[PDB]
Amino acid sequence: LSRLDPPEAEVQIDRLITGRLQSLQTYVTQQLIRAAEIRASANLAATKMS
Amino acid sequence: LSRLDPPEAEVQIDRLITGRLQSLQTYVTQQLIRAAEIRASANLAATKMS
Repeated sequence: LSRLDPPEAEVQIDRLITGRLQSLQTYVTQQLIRAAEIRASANLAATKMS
Repeated sequence: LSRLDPPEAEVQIDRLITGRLQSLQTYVTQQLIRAAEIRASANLAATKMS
């Protein structure tokens, strides 16, 4: 942004936005995968407690 | 690579790399989905054995 004019900057900005969107998507997806296998253990724990 | 010069080749190479990355992502994601439903059956099997 400092050493390039906006018509030149936006071409790279599109690329950086694409990459960072993709990496957030991957993180959140795997986070939903993990949540389920922890939930099943919490349910077994509550069963053993009861 | 054989019949095109590198400045021309790289434009297609970017496209092929994008497609193949996407297809590996899809395969590994569904593979983690399957693993969980097999794990639950393995746990029920161990319960029945015990």
